[PDB]
Amino acid sequence: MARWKKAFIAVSAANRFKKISSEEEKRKREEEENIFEMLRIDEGLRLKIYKDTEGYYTIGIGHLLTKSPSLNAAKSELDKAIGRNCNGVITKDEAEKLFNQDVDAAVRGILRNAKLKPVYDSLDAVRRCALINMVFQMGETGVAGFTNSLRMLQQKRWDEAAVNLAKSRWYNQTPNRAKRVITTFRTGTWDAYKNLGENLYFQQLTEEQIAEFKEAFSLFDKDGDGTITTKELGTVMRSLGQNPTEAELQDMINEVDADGNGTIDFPEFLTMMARKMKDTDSEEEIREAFRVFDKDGNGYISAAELRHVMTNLGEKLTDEEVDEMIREADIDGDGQVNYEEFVQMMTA
Ligand SMILES: [Ca+2]
Ligand SMILES: [Ca+2]
Ligand SMILES: [Ca+2]
Ligand SMILES: [Ca+2]
Ligand SMILES: [Ca+2]
Ligand SMILES: [Cl-]
Ligand SMILES: [Cl-]
Repeated sequence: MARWKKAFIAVSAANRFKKISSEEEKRKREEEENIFEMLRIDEGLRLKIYKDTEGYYTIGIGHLLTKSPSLNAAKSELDKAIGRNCNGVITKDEAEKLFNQDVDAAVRGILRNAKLKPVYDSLDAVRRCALINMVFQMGETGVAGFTNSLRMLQQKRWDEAAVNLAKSRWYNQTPNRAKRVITTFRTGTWDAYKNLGENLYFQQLTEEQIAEFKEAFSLFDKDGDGTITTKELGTVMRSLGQNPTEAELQDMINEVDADGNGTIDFPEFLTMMARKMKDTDSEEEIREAFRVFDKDGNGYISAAELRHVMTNLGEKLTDEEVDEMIREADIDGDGQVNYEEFVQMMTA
């Protein structure tokens, strides 16, 4: 009995980890798309290896491959970054992944730089893109030299920062881009990029129930240290056919990690399982879980489909114990578990 419910809870918990962060991930995807369109306007998106202004081999949205004057060296760095034999050509989606990686690295570099981190932190989401844009162009050290303008940006003196930014060699050497970047700092809007791009862009519980939740928790907490880490959550999500990024996994953890200590303990897991979910019925969660068990969607959980879920979850069971679980849930005797039989098993 416990075996069905422990698996059901774990499967439902996986679904809740995802659902609870889904609005934050929509926001982050939209922000990433915005800065992608921004830098694509300013640096282009090239699918073939090319030479930048300094003569270095680059690809995608200004992704520097090597400073060696060797095309072979460039192709080898490209193949390593992408994970396939590209012969100097990539796809749009590959360039987007490269770009997302360069954005994350730019942010990491910004936050390691004592001159840049306070300004960046103080900026709103659109203005942070302007600062990242400058880092793409000239590097952290170059941007950190803008000492007076950075202070004005930190202090929200938008019009004066804009005046001062325009008095730089940066602006003289590349004024069309600097104008757009400066407008972005000054207004906190995408006005300098919208019209380019034809305006398509930039828009209380029983002892037995507790025991079952603990059992489900242990399928995540595989080392038994009493906590679920980002890495333990990723291991479960992947065995169930998801492929979240590290950042998504970190957001799922953070949203449930009420005491802020970086991992999810059993009390935070219970709280998560008690939460009111947005637009989802209770039948919605049983239906959702049933579809995980019924891999081929024919409306019947077979012994081999159950076998897989149990293996994917790490609920270690013999083939005979899995057959026993089907028989226990089987009411009509066809040797499979249909939806109503599933409902019955979970509601008891
Ligand atoms: Ca300055
Ligand atoms: Ca653990
Ligand atoms: Ca915690
Ligand atoms: Ca099936
Ligand atoms: Ca049946
Ligand atoms: Cl701001
Ligand atoms: Cl001043």
